[PDB]
Amino acid sequence: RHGPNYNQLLHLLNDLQNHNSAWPFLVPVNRDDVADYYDVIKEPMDLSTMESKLEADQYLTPEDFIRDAKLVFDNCRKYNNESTPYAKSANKLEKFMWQQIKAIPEWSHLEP
Repeated sequence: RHGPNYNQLLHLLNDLQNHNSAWPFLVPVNRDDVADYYDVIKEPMDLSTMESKLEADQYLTPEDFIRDAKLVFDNCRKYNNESTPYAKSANKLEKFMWQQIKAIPEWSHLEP
């Protein structure tokens, strides 16, 4: 049923969700708690939404998956100031994501 990249993409998403820096990114921001978030961030993304999209076969290539992961990290660095804790968390999680990708032989063509 799923395409050839599904197992490694689920492995990567599992790695992301289990990383110690991932907590701020596990679920969508709640507008009831952060009133201006969806005025600032036009294309929101989070790891639970990525999980649902992966299940629905929206990621055919690692490139499709990485584009959504980049939204997670870039949105966080747009909303939060440089050098603040959440910007640092986004930097740490993105760096970890790329360490994991570089370890997958079939994904050697990919680069940040």
